[PDB]
Order: sequence, then structure tokens, then C-alpha cells
Amino acid sequence: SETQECLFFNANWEKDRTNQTGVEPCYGDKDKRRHCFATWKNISGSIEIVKQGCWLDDINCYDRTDCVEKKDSPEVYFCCCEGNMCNEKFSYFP
Amino acid sequence: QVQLVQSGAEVKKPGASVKVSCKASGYTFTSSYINWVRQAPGQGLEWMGTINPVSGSTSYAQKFQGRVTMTRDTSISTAYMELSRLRSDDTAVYYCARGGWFDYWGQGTLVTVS
Amino acid sequence: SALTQPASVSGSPGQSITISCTGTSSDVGSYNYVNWYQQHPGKAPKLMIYGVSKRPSGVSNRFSGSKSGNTASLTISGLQAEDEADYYCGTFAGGSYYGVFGGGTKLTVLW
Ligand SMILES: *[C@@H]1O[C@H](CO)[C@@H](O)[C@H](O)[C@H]1NC(C)=O
Ligand SMILES: *[C@@H]1O[C@H](CO)[C@@H](O)[C@H](O)[C@H]1NC(C)=O
Repeated sequence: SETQECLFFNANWEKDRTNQTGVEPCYGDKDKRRHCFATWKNISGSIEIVKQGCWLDDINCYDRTDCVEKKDSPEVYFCCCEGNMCNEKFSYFP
Repeated sequence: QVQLVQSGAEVKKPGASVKVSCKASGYTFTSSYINWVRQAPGQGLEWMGTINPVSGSTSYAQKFQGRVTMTRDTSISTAYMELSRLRSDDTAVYYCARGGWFDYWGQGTLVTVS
Repeated sequence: SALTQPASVSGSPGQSITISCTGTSSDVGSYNYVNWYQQHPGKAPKLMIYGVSKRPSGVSNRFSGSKSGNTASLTISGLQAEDEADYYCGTFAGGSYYGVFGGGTKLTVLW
């Protein structure tokens, strides 16, 4: 699965001087492998998104169509995947 | 182009701390990891640890656990590596590098421990 | 776990030469994540080869990478004076993966 675009979200857009929500083009090619990522907080079931966007060539994301955080009880959850807007849906399977 | 611009050389005494800075430009800072490596005079490259700038999560090499702190400020695309309880054999050039492949390196920061 | 490299190699101009990087079955033998860095004296390392055999843009095609068992190898063809430097092997560092560099190999071009 080829990643040309990701959902973009930045909760810290005001401080970071970015836009809040949009589509982020991942400028890939045949020799430039790209991924999407999602990062969030989980306060006893309540999900607060921190950031969503494009992610550079990372072996942790290879051939992952689903965005899954597999680390046990992190402070800030992270996942990465391949395919357009794959970071819109994310989950936690420790 | 892609650039990792580091802070200037530092001279420290044993027992003190050093904080090295690494500014990223020519790419989106939050699109990849920042790795830290050091090299003692005339010796080999040694991995220190990695920071994930979007989660703020870190992994440190066993050798530096308890002494190293890696942080970042996404608003200014800067990663920081602080090394505490300095000893003379901490005299080395400290590098930051982009991503899991270390595809781009900073110019290095010489930290001398006298 | 440690990556073992020979301390040094010497070649004549125009020849081919190999630099090896040996790990174990659970690291080099299991993953395609071995990278090669060139470092000139007083300069920062430069990525030559990543993911065993992938070459970044702007890197001469005289540089090639391969693996067999627990050993990854960097091959330099058409050996030039400018190739004289230190070569380090390393593994991907991020997420689940912890970094490790080989001891480095000093390459000498014999005149
Ligand atoms: C918002 O997004 C548009 C297009 O994606 C871009 O041109 C603009 O610079 C962005 N604004 C900020 C503040 O980054
Ligand atoms: C959030 O936490 C709950 C438990 O408190 C867990 O069941 C759920 O899978 C988590 N969701 C995400 C997306 O992290």
C-alpha cells in the first residue's frame, strides 16, 4: 500500500504556527517510502488527539494498513501505518 | 535542503551537566525521530538514544540510562540532549541525526570534560 | 548486541573491496536494517547505504550493500582516493529498535 496523503491534525496549531485540520501530502516516490501517524492521550476512555500527519520511512510502520498502538499503557499513544488516510482510525491493542 | 544545526562547543567540569541543542530545517520536524550519537576523540560512533518528537517518547542506550534526558520543542523544531554527572571520558563530539536511518547528521557539538 | 567490523582494510585505486559487519541471528540475521556510514576525519558521518542494500540519492553507485547469514557487507568498486575514510555499520534506531554501531573500519587507498 502506497501513502500519498494523510489526515493532518495539530492540537498545538496556535503555538506551532500551523493549520489545525486538513490533508497532508506525503511527498513520496519509488525510492521514498512514506507513512501516516496518529498520536493521542487516553484519559480513562476519553481520547484527545495530539497530532496526525505524514511520517518518514520507518521499519515500525512497514506493511501495516491499520494504525495500532501495541505498547503497554503509554503516557502518549502513537501508531503509524501505510495507505492514504490510514491514520484516521486508530486503536490500542497492548 | 535538509539541515540539522547544532549548538556550539562546551567545556565542563566533572559532576556538571551539558545540554546540546539540534535545530531542524528543510523538512517537517514532527515527521520523524531524532537520534543522538556520540564519538570520543579517535574512537567509534556510539548510539545514545532516540526521541519521538510527536509523542515525546524516548529510548536510551543502557550506558546512559539515568544520566541522559532527551526533550524537544516542536514550536522551534529543536531537540535537546542533556547529559548529567559528567566525567572526563564523556569528552566527545555529540551528533543529532534524522530518523531511524540517520539519513542526515548535524555538524556535531564538542563537549570537553576537563 | 555488538556488531563486529575489521579494524582496517587497504586497497589499490580502481579495485573492488568489501567491509563486513557481523552480528547474530537475532539481529543482522533477522532484519534488513543494517546501514553504512562514511566518515572523513573531522567531519560528520554520511549515510551511504540503508536497509542492507538501498542507496540514497546523491550517493555514488560504486557503493553497494548485501547480507548473507549474520554478516552484512559494504562493497566499494572503482576505489578512489576520496574513498579513504572510516566506515561504520549500524542498525535502525526508533520505536521498538535500539541502535548499535559497529566499531568502524579504517579504509586505506595504497599508492
Ligand atoms: C495551511 O495550509 C495551506 C495549504 O495546505 C498552506 O498553504 C498554509 O501555509 C498553511 N498555513 C499555515 C499557518 O501553516
Ligand atoms: C483507551 O483506553 C481504553 C481503556 O481505558 C481502551 O479500552 C481503549 O482501547 C483505548 N483507546 C485508544 C484508541 O487508545
